[PDB]
Amino acid sequence: ARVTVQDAVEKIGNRFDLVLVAARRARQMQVGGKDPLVPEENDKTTVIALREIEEGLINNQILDVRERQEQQEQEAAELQAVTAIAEGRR
Amino acid sequence: TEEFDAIKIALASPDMIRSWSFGEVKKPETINYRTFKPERDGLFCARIFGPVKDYECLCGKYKRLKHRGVICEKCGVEVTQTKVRRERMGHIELASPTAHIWFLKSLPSRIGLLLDMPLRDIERVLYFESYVVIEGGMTNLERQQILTEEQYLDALEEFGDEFDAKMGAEAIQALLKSMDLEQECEQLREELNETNSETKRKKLTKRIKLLEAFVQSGNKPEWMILTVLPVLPPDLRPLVPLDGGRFATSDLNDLYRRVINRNNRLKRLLDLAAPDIIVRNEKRMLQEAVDALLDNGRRGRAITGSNKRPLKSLADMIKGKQGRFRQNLLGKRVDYSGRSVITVGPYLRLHQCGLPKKMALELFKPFIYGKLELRGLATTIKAAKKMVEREEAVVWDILDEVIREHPVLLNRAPTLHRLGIQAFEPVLIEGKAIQLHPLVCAAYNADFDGDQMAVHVPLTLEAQLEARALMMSTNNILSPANGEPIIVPSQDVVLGLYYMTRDCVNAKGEGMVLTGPKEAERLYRSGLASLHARVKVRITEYEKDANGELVAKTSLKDTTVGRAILWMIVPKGLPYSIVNQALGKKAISKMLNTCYRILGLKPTVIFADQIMYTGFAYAARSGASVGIDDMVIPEKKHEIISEAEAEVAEIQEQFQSGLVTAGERYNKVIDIWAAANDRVSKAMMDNLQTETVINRDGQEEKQVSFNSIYMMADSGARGSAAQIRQLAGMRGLMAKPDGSIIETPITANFREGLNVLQYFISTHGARKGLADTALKTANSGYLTRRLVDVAQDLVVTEDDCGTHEGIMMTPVIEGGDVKEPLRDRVLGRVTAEDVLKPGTADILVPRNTLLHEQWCDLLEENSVDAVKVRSVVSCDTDFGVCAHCYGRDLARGHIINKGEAIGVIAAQSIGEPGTQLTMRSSIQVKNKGSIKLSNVKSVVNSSGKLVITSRNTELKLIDEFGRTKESYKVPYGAVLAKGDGEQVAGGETVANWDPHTMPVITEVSGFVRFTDMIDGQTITRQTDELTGLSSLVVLDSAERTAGGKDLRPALKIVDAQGNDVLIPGTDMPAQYFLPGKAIVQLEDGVQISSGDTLARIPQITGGLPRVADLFEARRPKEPAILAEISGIVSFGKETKGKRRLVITPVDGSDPYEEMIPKWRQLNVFEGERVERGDVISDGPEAPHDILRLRGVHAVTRYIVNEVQDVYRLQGVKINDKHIEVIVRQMLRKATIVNAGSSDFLEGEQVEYSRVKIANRELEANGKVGATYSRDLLGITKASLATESFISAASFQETTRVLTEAAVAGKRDELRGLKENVIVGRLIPAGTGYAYHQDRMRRRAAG
Amino acid sequence: HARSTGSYSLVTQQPLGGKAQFGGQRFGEMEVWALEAYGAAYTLQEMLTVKSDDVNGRTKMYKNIVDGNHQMEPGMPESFNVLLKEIRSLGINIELEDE
RNA sequence: UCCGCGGCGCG
DNA sequence: CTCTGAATCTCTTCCGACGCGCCGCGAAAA
Ligand SMILES: [Mg+2]
Ligand SMILES: [Zn+2]
Ligand SMILES: [Zn+2]
Repeated sequence: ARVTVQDAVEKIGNRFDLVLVAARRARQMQVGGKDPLVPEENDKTTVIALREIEEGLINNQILDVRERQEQQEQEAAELQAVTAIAEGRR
Repeated sequence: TEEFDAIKIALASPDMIRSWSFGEVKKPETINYRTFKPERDGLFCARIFGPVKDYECLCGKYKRLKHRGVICEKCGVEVTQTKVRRERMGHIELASPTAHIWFLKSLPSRIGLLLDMPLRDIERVLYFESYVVIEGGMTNLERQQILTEEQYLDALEEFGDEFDAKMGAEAIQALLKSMDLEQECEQLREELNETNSETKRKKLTKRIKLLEAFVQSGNKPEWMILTVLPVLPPDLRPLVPLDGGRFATSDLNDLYRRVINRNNRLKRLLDLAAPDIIVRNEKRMLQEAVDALLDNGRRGRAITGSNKRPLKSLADMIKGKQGRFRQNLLGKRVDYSGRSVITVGPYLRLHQCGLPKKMALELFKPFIYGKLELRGLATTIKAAKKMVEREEAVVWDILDEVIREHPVLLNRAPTLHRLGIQAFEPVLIEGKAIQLHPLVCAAYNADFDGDQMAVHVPLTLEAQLEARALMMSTNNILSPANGEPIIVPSQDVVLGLYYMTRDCVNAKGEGMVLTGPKEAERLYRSGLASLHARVKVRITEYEKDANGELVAKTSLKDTTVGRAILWMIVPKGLPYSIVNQALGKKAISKMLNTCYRILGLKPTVIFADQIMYTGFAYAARSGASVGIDDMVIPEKKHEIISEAEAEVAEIQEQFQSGLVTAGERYNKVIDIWAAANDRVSKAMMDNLQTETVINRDGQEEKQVSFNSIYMMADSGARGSAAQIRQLAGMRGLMAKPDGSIIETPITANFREGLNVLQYFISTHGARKGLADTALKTANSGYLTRRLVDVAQDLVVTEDDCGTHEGIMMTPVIEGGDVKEPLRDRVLGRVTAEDVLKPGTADILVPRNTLLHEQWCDLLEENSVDAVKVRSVVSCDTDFGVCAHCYGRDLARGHIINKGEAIGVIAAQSIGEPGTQLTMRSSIQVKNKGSIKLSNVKSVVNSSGKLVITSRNTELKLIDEFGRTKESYKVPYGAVLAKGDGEQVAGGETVANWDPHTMPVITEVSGFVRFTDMIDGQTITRQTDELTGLSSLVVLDSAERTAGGKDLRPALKIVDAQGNDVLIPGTDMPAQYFLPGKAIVQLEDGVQISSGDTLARIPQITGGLPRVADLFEARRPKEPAILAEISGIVSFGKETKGKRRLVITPVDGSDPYEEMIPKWRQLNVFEGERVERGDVISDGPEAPHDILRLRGVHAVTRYIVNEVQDVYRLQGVKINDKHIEVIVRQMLRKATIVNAGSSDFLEGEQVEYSRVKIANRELEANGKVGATYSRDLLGITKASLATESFISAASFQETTRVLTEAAVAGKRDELRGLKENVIVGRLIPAGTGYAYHQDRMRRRAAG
Repeated sequence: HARSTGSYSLVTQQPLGGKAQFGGQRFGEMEVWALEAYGAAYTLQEMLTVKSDDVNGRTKMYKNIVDGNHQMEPGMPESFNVLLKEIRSLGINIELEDE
């Protein structure tokens, strides 16, 4: 349960960037089928998206670095697949 | 997707408007009735506006999607979606070119200003009552004169085809085709340089700005006349089907059919080459028909239908509350909404609201479908609809699942303030009424009188996050109007708390000592000790250390067992001393605020919930109730009334004996009745407040009475002193609707029986109050709407602006008391400078620091008097304000965050109290202190007293700490009994004056010799009737003779031998003019002393209209005249009906002259020197005068002072910032005196931001900047002056805004919030702001 | 009364008003300013674009909700297009810029 | 059936 | 004694919360 979010606001500072970053995290949670970084206790995606902010393990910076490592790892996997295909063709 | 940058508006050229059309329409028919199909060439033609059904040809030849984009060969109708019926517009060609109504008639007539013609002759021309002439050859008569018929004839016989004259409609465009605007603009420019008249320059300036706008914008003026008229697509004007195949006609269709009829008739009439009379009448009829089509009703009687209704035009569909803008664009009706009546839910928590099960099902049906598909129970949406209709038991479980954390927005109509919409996390209840948490009922301004409210549900994850973060009732517990908490317990809870904490001197189980509150609970719940018993108990309390650690302490202290019970629910950080009192609403408010300021938000929320529960519980157990025996009537009442009866009887007899007048008797009767009322009220309160009780020893004691009504009123739970006074004592001396007191008192109380005449008198005030309350809402709403629409643009963008100008602040003192302390007025502001310790140069508070509570405590300790703080009125940020100038954010305690729309918040915070408003000789020092005199030039008379020789002199009372507490105005020539800096006590007189006489004074001693003393030309000899004393009466300028009109009677100070006496410090001899109608008792050549006098000169608004006028900057009906330039005052040559006031500057070269109506009593003497902006006469001062004389800071101090005064009289608290921000938006525009190196023109009005940044870049280039003045535009005018034309069009005055924007080709950058909300993209504020900061970064990069 | 999804007015594609015709509530300008003050711009945009006017957007949104995805799909309100056409009928050129 | 206008009350 | 400018008077325009609920009823057009 979450009765108020003021602690998370303190963690992020401005409420608006808080809500934006939490929205991005929850959106990648719902459609990406990602993993919740905190035990969910059968809570909805939105509130656990706030809770991970409450822990402080995630913010805009960590969100950005995670998304960037994911995308360049996908790029590297694609490059490895292309290299394997070329080796098979050669 | 389209991501269009901006919106451009321009005139519709005939060629391009032809391109817009998919074709023309020939017949005035709509559909067939045999088959409901459009006619071959009607207003619904399938060839023209598209198919009647999606992807189906008109003749049915092709009926498959593969035929997309195919125009049927058999019938010629394109096969596509029916959506194009909304897109494709028709057009009509007119047999005669016809002008637009707007540009013709909207004042000022744009075509009229384009030409030099007056509007009247051109309009009578365009309706074909006169010709217009294009010159060729050498007649006496030139071009562009108006020529009637027989003059046209005699000119035709005299001159033939040498010259051209024409009837209106085509002649207007023909002439419009016959000018070059460049030669026109240059010739008018050189005329402007040539001319001297101000009105002439006004006319030519407006003309030149208009035509240069045409030139720059590239639109051709000849386009103003229409040769082609576009027809709106049929889908926007549907022909509504009715029962039996009948139809209801949309209004546009009738007007369009009329125009088609007239046009076709004119075409066939011209084809037959009929004489000119027929064609001219037909074409003028077509002109009026198209006039009605465009803007029906603007000119003449609007065309009407069989229903005698005035038919709607295109123009009427945009303008007005019912128009497209207000009705549709803003306030679109929404899906997923419900509405229901409210019900108190006591068992709820603070943030969860009870929702009817059926409403929850309907609102969340999309989610029920989604989860049912998720669990696979429903294979198809049809199945989902079945089971959701079949209310299978699984559906309810799913419903509980989906709403587990999904908040809903909840609104009560009408929203008055931002606390009017709150989000709750719902729970399901049976029934058909929304359960609401009791606390927020105060915030919603609900009263549970069958009032309805609505519910919406957010859909996106984003919106849910905004709801849970922003709108959740757990947050925003502090109102934005003022920091006071909004969730305040009241009524039953207050009653329960007060009854719980109250003590009784004798009670069961008193005296026993008890270990702790747990055992107190045990004792009372066992019924072994009453709630009011006073006992000694052990308690423990905790406090934050320097590190915030809760250090503990404990001890034994006296406590009522009820208060001991209360101590359970207190949070761990509260000190005990707060609870130790007779709790009331004010105390409880201080309590909750205390725990909010000390502990975190969660402790306060939990504490509020628990106090709610406990208050209700112990109020329930109280059983406090009102009985008929409670309103005890004092026995003294009969006696007091008897005494008053005698007093009035004897007074009436004294009036009948002729000893006193009717008005005097009226006044003293009112006085004695008021005294009687005071006596009886005091006696009744005394009897009620105290009760006789028995102690442990049986001895008589006294205690605060437990009478039900007394405790109800004392606690503040829905009551006050006035009502209890009316319950059992006198009802008072209220007035008639005219305001006159009826002079016959309302005797009995409500427990007694009010007699028929008594009650019928009592009803007048009730009816007046009810009517006023009912009628005020309209004006309050309107004022709010205007304020919001003025302030909608502002949003905090920059963190700081590098500026150091600011606003001086000092506590407001009126009538000898401080109306608002400096603590309040400066709390939450940002320091404008380095605050200095009093008497020292040491820095007390550094610059640019927030004034939170500790800093204000430090300032109070140092007893600082005045301080300078930054204000939004001084902000330098362009197109916005910085955070620091707006200072602290009220609702969150910390500094404001970027992206908060302060303007709308402030507008609503002004508006909300708007409901509460109501629209229908000597000076005593009150306290011990030191006398201070300011703005004074004073002398000491021969009597040893003090006389003032200056205006606007002010008398202050200042403490030893240097803080003023009393302030009064000093009348000119008054007698002052104390020196400067002298100490005085309260209730002490210090100065005296005659209120109804304007005296004169003489600082020097000497023989007064009278000059210009002539009977009938300057003065007259008179003898006082009552005393026989000789006197001279100065005659008026017209009372005297014509020859003596300009003669100036005056006193001259000389020595005993007549040698001139000079003014001290100057070489000028002392001469005092004699004003008209003045009287003097002394005679010529009489010695007087220093500081000596000889002269005999003779001496409301409702609240809501007052604030409306102040914000609108109404010119008062009686304005005070203020001096323009500092110099010696004089009267010029006498004028007719007015006096010629002249100022000769002390060092300026140009004297100044003003006409002032003769009836005005000028405050300043003629023989006086004034400073810039001196007050010449009494009366309210128009704010524009303040702005142009005393600068912006004076205006922004004045407006806030007055508005805060009105609200303070009403008692509603509101922070000065909200007034300041509005005023800042009021000063938008500015005019230019000298353009310097800018491209602007002198006398033009532009944006203050635009001229400021122009000066900035000009001096950055080293070039000459613009010299400007700032003009005070009223809220309506300032709203119409916004750069974005869309916002102005949405506001009001739509026709003029649209016309001006179209004529000028303005480009709207959709900057403001209202325009963006119109467009539908995210507004640039709050959560959206970051997105726009993500956009403007990259669009500039792209 | 509770509306959710239902009939739409033909002229402006907005939902009907009135319980008798199963119409939704009205989110008047007062509520617009109420949201404006709090911020919550996303909620306001959702209100205006999907739940009220944009037919394409509200259809896509309905499909998304049925699918469990809760992503916004903004779009130009049809009422604004109506206004554009109406002004274009007046004999005034109004158009979008930087298209 | 979905359109428009007038009157009445509620908050 | 006449002409022009400045100022007032006269006319015209705009506009007074909002949310519902209820009720009834369209046509010389077909
Ligand atoms: Mg009410
Ligand atoms: Zn066909
Ligand atoms: Zn600033």
